[PDB]
Amino acid sequence: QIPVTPDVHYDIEAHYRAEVRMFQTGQYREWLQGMVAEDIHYWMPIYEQRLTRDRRPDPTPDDAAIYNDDFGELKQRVERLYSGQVWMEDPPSKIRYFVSNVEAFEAGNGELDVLSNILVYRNRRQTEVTVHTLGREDKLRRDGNGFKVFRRKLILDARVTQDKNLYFFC
Amino acid sequence: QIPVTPDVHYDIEAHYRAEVRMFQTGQYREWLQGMVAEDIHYWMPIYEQRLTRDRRPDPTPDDAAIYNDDFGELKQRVERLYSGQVWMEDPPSKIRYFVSNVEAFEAGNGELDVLSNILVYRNRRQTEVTVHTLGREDKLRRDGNGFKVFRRKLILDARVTQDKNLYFFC
Amino acid sequence: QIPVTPDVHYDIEAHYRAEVRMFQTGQYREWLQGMVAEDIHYWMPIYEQRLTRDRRPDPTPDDAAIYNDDFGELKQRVERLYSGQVWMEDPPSKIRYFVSNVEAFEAGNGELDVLSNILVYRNRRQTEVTVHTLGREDKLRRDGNGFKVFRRKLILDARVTQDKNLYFFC
Amino acid sequence: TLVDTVNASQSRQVFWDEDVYALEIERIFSRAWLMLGHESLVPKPGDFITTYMAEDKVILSHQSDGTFRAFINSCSHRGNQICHADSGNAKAFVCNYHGWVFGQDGSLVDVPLESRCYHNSLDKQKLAAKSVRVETYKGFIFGCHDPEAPSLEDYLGEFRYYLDTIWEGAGGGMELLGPPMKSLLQCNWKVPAENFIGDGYHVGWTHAAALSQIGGELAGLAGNRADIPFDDLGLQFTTRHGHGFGVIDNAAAGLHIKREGWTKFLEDTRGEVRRKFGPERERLYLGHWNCSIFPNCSFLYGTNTFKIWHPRGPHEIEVWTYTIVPRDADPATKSMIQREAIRTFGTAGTLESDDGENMSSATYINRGVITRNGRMNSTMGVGYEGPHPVYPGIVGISFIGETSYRGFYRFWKEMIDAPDWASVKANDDTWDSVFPNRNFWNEKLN
Amino acid sequence: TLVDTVNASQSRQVFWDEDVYALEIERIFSRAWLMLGHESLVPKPGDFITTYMAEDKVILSHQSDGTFRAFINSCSHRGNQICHADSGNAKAFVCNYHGWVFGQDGSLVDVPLESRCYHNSLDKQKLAAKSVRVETYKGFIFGCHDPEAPSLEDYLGEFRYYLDTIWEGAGGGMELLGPPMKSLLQCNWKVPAENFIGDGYHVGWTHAAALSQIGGELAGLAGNRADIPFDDLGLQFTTRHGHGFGVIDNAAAGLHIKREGWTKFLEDTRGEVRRKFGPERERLYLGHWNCSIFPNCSFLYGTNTFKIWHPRGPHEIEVWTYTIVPRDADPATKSMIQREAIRTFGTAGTLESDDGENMSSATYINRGVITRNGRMNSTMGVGYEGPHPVYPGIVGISFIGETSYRGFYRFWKEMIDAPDWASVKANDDTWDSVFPNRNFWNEKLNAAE
Amino acid sequence: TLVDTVNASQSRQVFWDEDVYALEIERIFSRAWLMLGHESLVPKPGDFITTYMAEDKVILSHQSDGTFRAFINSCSHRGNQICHADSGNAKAFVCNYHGWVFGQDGSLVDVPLESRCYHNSLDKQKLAAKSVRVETYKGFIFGCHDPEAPSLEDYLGEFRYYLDTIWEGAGGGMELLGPPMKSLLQCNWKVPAENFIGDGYHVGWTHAAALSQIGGELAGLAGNRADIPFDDLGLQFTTRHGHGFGVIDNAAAGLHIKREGWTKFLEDTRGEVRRKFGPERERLYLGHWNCSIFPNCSFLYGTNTFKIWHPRGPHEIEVWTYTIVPRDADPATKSMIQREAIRTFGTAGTLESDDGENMSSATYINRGVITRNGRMNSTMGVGYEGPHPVYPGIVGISFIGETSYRGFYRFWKEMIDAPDWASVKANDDTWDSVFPNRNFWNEKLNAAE
Ligand code: FES
Ligand code: FES
Ligand code: FES
Ligand SMILES: [Fe+3]
Ligand SMILES: [Fe+3]
Ligand SMILES: [Fe+3]
Repeated sequence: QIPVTPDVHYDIEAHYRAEVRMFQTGQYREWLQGMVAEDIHYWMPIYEQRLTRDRRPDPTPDDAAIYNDDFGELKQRVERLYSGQVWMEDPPSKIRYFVSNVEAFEAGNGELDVLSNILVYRNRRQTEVTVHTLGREDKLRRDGNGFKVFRRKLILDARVTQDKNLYFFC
Repeated sequence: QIPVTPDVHYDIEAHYRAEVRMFQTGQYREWLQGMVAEDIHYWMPIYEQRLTRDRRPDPTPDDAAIYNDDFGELKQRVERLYSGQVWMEDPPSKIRYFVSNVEAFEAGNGELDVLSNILVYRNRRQTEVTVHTLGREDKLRRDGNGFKVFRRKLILDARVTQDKNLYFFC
Repeated sequence: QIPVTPDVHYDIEAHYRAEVRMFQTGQYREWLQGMVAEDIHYWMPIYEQRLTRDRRPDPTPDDAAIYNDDFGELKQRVERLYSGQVWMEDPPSKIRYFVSNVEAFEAGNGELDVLSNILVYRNRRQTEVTVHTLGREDKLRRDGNGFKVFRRKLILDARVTQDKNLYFFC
Repeated sequence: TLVDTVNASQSRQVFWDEDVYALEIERIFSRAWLMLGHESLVPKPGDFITTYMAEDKVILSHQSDGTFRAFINSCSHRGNQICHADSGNAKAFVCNYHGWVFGQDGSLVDVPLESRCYHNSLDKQKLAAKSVRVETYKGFIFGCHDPEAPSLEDYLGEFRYYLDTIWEGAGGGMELLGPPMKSLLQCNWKVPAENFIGDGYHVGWTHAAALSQIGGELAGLAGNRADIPFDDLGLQFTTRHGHGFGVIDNAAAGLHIKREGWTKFLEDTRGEVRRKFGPERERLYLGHWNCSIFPNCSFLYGTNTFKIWHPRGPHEIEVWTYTIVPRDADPATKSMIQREAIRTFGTAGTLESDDGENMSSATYINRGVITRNGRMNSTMGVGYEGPHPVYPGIVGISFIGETSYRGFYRFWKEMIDAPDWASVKANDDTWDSVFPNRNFWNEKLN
Repeated sequence: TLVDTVNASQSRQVFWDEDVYALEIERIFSRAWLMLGHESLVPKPGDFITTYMAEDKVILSHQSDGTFRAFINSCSHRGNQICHADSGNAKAFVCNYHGWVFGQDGSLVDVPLESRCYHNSLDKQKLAAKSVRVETYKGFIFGCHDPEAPSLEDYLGEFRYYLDTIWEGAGGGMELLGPPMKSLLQCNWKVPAENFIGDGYHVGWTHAAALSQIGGELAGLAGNRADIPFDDLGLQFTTRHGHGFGVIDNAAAGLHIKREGWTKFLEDTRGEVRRKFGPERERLYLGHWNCSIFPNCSFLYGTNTFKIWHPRGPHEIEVWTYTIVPRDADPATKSMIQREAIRTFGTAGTLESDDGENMSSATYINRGVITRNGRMNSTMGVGYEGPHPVYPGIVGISFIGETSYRGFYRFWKEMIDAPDWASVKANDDTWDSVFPNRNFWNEKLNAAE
Repeated sequence: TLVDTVNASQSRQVFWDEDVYALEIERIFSRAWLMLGHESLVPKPGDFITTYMAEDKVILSHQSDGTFRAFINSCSHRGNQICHADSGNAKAFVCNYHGWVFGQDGSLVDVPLESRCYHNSLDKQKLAAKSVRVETYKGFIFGCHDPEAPSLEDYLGEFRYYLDTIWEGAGGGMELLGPPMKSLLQCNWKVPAENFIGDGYHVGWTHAAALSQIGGELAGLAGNRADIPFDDLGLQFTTRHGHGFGVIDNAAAGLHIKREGWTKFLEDTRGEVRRKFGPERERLYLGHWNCSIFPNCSFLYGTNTFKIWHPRGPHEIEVWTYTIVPRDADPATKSMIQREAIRTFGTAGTLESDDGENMSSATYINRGVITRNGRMNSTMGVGYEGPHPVYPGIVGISFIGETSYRGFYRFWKEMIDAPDWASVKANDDTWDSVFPNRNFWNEKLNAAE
């Protein structure tokens, strides 16, 4: 897989910066419409801790996952953070994303394979603070308005989640 | 609402990196002289936790703020760190900044509206560590071939600050 | 004192992103071969807390350091993660790097002086999480269509390390 | 008084106090049967999982001989954790510090340099990793530290009447799908245990948004409006050893959006349940259950999430979430149930995500001295319950009700007061004297 | 002993020990009047704030009827925190676990499904959120958990003589400006309490660089050198219920750089203060105060920062910082006072930022067994203090001294030692025996002029 | 029983229980001599370091007459830590809160405004920072809090026979190089202590990888092969006050890859060691030691890492790691030893990084009540040990054995059971009765040769 040119790199980073702004400002409908393809698979597998001698395969979409969603399932998830009226989210919890190490590769047929590191800082109420780190593996399509994601795989670094929930998008 | 060219974006990123390095190396006088406009308003509001139903307006500069400074007031703050003998800062505490999600927009008259995520890692003495996240909203103007900030609004993520102080610049 | 051009800047960032990828995926041999020069000095000094009035010089390579290695000694370190069943690393622990504020300067003889901020998040077993922040000061030279590091100085922000070990590369 | 069974209230200290917690560890967790997993998690010989019994790490292993055994996951040399893997297949486990080798039942089977350095003087028979008693009920695997405990069969007791409906059902019963989600939640273990055993009340309030979105059957619950005859719509149950649940009739698949296979499965098997277990239990088979098995296992039957609340002191838990599915369901039906159960009740659950603060706030509010010396009320439906002519145990008239809270805290008190199992067993015939309305159902059903 | 009132020392255990802290919660925080806020924070019917009494969360509400009430922020069903808003306007508060509804006084006013599911068989009278006794003084609102406690006015006692100078003043008194800054600090609550009650001594040492930078009146203090006749420059005061403060003469606005409106207001109003309260209290009205109200509220009158030190166990606090301003000041003055007060003493304060290690180190050094079995000294100026012919309580000769430490710890000891309020009241007339120099002020003043 | 010396087992409670830890603080850390450093760390008049004695912070200072003193790093005013610097040179230390000035021995020598504000009435001689007894052995510096403790020489006791081999050696002895690495490790302080005192057994299992890569002498330990006569290859030693070590013959520089200077230094000095101390000690001089000095100091002689395990409660330590080097080695040799020592055993050590989980898991596994009411076995080699005709104390036949564990826990039990030093001393004649095989070495050595 050939690394993208610096100008393509730029556009990919710009796209991810705008995606993060949508998340941070609660513009989830606009994100689904403008940034996510209708054939999306949005996937966060549960990885167990295994001995190195263990030859079992890595998790597939048929196995346990925290997220394993199509476009309609994402639309469903997004609406919770509208309308609430969800009392834990009155007022909305705060979230801030630090995306780093974006590397893209041309994948044929106009598509891109993109890796990135994500740090997510969350605050709510008076003193509640939680932090998550993840890898992201995307496939992006070019379209008439930039890029849309059609496959997103999120790899959590922590086996045991030190938070009340993982109810945020990446 | 016009996003900047890649060449302008690069210059802004370069400006912010140089600003961070001034903060990290204690060159506060250089920062103030070269990177801050004499018409600066430096502002970090106090945001209370309110119910969504609450219809009171957001904080303005007439309300409680942790910072609410003009240039002369920043100069005063600077000199405590730059010249004072403050025993907690013998030797200087350590600070490291991670600036992410820089998005700039051409405003009128050569001015820029610039948005930024900031993660601040602080260490002192033997085992003390504190960590802050915030949003930054700047108005910059070109100061060829660099920039100077003339409005800076800093949005703290945490309601209750888990640190001795917030005596650092962003 | 000459900062690099934007194109050279991009190339240094892309080099660093590839480096990070190699660390995160355990490709240490490939790193040593392709990204590290044979005249490398890889150095992580121990900085003590001293009063400002102290006039003693900064640590040199003849003083205590956590790392103080030539290429052969780096090779030795790299194999511990290969040529050994190390039971703490069965399976390997997870590490994720957030590199920011990369600033590069043309240093003479075609060599580059490069500053960067590093945030390193590590997870292992069920609930273990440790976090490190460092400054990195490199001298790089051009090698083919990329770079190799020939001097790396790592400046830890914490006096007392809050982790079992510092057995990771930067 | 920590629990008042007469007036149905509890001290706030039960969610907060360190000494109360220590007594729980002694008199509940070191005495009771605790959920370890299911045969489906360790299906082949040599298969194991690592898990917890309260704060003790244990290894559960499918033995070469087909039995299931468990042991404390701590080396008999210097104490190190024997195995760190979540799951795998192992003929032996080796401690990583010095290489002592443990068998599938925790026996010390070999030590490096046994002849050379120990001079064959090491008495390996006395150095087994501590065994834990293991018993199975319909494929579900429980452990117990107390050799005086009743059989698992007797600990479930009359609760088996109910569990047989679903864990036998049309004949295939149910199983667990892993790997589990694992998360820390800063609450006492009893807050979620009581929420799942009996908290129909909260559903329409806390989850009003989720129910309005999902639409369909359960949607009516949203807002807890006064005009609905909830008592025409379900029941609540409690038993001698604290186990209980509420049921919403005809709502098993109510929170699933894609449910064709699960809905069809129930349609296809309900007739066999009617035959084997009677119409009274066919009713349950088609209902949605919120259930806790005393002390710290809970599940939703219908939505099909399955949870163990592992205590980490009085103010934290580690929550493990599996999916529970019928064994005889087609693989695709099992996968769809798993996706819907995780989307509603997993770590990013559209419903579960709503509950975190409910649980932690009920706990941590008691940081204040004036606050924790207050009490909590669980009197909802008191007197609208009693022995039933068909259903064993004690039955309340609605899934919105606190019958099962009352049974839970009654048995919690009984256990905390009893110095041993013999004392508990002494009370077997009189346990339900605190439900004074003995003619309620006869008079009501007439 | 924990506190030696004869020789003016304290055990280091008072900053560290868990059982001592537990006795404080029971015998001070569960007993005393604690600062909840001010009418200005809850000014209109229905207006509420959430706050702390020690480690208990409380709601304070301006009732439809114009009175103020408070209650524990914990639902009577399963205990859930009722309200998470910092402030607002509400006729009711709804517990969001199951929807129990609580009135502005904490009454249980609605229970969802009461008929259907409770069968109207819930006694809502026994299920009010727990009430907190509230009384007010000059708009400042306090709470108390002990029904045997004296009135707030008797609890302030002779300290009202001082407070009336500034909380009535020319007629308009003072009020609080929020929202508050909130921050955690890893220290015992008493370290900041004592620092504000009486620590003139640290100012010239710790804040030397801030003082020398500002220049002006207070800048003379920088460095703590012998040059200055400090005692000519101010006084220190302590009272029966531990309340105390230091005053620097004619220095009220000395730390404000932009201070036109504030200085003008003092000049404009000092006359009426002289007429009402006399020359001796006009002196105080123009002075800079560093004050603590026993146990855990503090303020600087002049600089105008106002602090509550909410304990979180013995080795942490949550500090809430408000601004205190005269009600009758112009809005532009009020906003300027707020800016100056926050720039000096807020979370990024140019002075306050100097003190955080002074507070935490004094606490956490006691991790060591040998260390904590030591003691602390507060003997500065002992015997240069006593009852005074004009000013009530006990007066010491300088803002640099420890009269107010001694007063603070004496009362702390009295309360910690007392099984009930009756036993405290039983020593109202002999509290100040530990200050033996009865004719100190007679002799000082006679011999003077 | 917490320690069974008859059957050589211990309760897991010793790694976990908070009340056991409190007893250790009282009966071990406040009783014994603890390692502070070495003259080389404070080599000139005025030089100082900050360090710990268990959880107490101390200052160690080289006085003007070349003696050393130490004192608790806490101000006698309000308790503030006096000095925050790791090291430096100071004729006085000034507390940052109010500026009280402490001398090199912790005496309170000056206070700001002593005349003006204290009226010269502060009794400064009663307000010294608390002294700690300081004694030195061959340049190594120890402290003790217990007035009744025996001399440092008597506490080392028969262990000095061993230490003189290397801390005198050919005449130059050894010194420490700093600054130290400092890290937190979530383990009980005893797990590393025992690991270093006697755990030859883990080396070939845990460090097999590191060993295979280094090659040479110690590489043959990898995988712990049953065909090797380990007892031909070393010995293990324990002594009356808990100190012990294992020795691997002829392997001093075995983990060093660049070792020309160190290997030549040993070759050039062994002759004089044989002369002074006998071939029995020349053997030790050329060997690799793993050593603990009771309670919480450990070192590897040969690899030359030197560790102090400072407790932070029963479930945490702060590890300080120095390099130990011969004084008479060339500067180039000392530098090379430090690089090799750090590369194997520092915070990023190629060996040390393997051991963290072994330390922490043995501790935290005891979070579970059923687990912590279990026991730990240390029976390896029992009965293959006894008094020796040449070597003092109790000697075991292999560096792979638990002789030194048994000695360590025997002394721990003795200290914990003893209300004072007088009770300990009363066991001096019968301390080793728990090693029943009294004729083991006489039969063995006679059947040999
Ligand atoms: S601790 Fe398990 S083999 Fe030694
Ligand atoms: S906990 Fe408040 S309504 Fe149930
Ligand atoms: S605390 Fe040290 S001088 Fe006051
Ligand atoms: Fe729920
Ligand atoms: Fe101060
Ligand atoms: Fe080791």
